[PDB]
Amino acid sequence: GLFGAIAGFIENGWEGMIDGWYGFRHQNSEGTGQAADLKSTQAAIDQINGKLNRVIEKTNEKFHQIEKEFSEVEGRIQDLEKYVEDTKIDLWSYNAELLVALENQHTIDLTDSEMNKLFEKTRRQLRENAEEMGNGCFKIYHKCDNACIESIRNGTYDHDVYRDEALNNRFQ
Amino acid sequence: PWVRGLSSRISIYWTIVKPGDVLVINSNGNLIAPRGYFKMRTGKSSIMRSDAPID
Ligand SMILES: *[C@@H]1O[C@H](CO)[C@@H](O[C@@H]2O[C@H](CO)[C@@H](O[C@@H]3O[C@H](CO)[C@@H](O)[C@H](O)[C@@H]3O)[C@H](O)[C@H]2NC(C)=O)[C@H](O)[C@H]1NC(C)=O
Ligand SMILES: *[C@@H]1O[C@H](CO)[C@@H](O[C@@H]2O[C@H](CO)[C@@H](O)[C@H](O)[C@H]2NC(C)=O)[C@H](O)[C@H]1NC(C)=O
Repeated sequence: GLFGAIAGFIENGWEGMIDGWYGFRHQNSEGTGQAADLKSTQAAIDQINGKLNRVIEKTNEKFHQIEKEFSEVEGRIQDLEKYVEDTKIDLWSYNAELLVALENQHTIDLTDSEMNKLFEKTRRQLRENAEEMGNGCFKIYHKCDNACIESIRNGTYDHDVYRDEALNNRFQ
Repeated sequence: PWVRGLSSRISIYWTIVKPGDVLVINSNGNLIAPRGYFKMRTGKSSIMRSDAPID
């Protein structure tokens, strides 16, 4: 979309992430695993919720509606009755087809933002100890265990502890 | 044209009487008198032309 993470710099999507909408996949000294990031999978679902809910309540309740089908030819009063309704109809149909088209474009772009948002949340945590490869993947520049991967994902990473370890791997 | 034996017709009219107004019927032939009045509520009631069974 606009932000160009999804269907963009992130090649494609994980058909085998089944506990969330956004997340991480590691390869470290201890092996290979994956986790959903919840906070973001919530805020993306929480707007769509509101949005849907907003689109819905709304139901035309009035008032002794005029006759709409006709069993004679009557010329003018009828000719108007039909054209009043015929016209109304075309309006709502447009009114509708715009809404869905609008909403979606946005639903699509907000879900895109949420990804790029989670990309930049990570980047800032790993202050100096990694570098963006551009396929939505970092290359951390130190040794990091399952306990350190899971420490990144739950907000509690400590750039300074693996700082010195990080810079030697990058530059020398 | 012939319909149920007859080729005569009746033509049906209405008249609303407001509260405080007065009806006065006057004729010298061919009247189909009313017998009284229907009450006139007014609210969300209406009619539809269906053929689907009520359930
Ligand atoms: C003026 O002419 C009209 C016809 O153009 C006459 O109306 C016709 O009246 C005759 C005589 O009663 C009707 O015959 C009937 O036929 C039905 C058929 O189903 C039958 O049930 C009866 O046994 C009866 O014989 C006929 O229906 C009717 N024609 C039309 C087209 O409505 C009328 O009588 C004439 N009036 C005068 C004052 O001359
Ligand atoms: C978030 O998850 C981390 C990563 O596993 C948790 O790490 C524990 O943290 C304490 C010190 O804060 C240590 O005793 C252990 O290294 C970890 N324990 C276990 C069982 O893994 C931690 O619970 C969470 N972070 C914070 C700051 O509470």
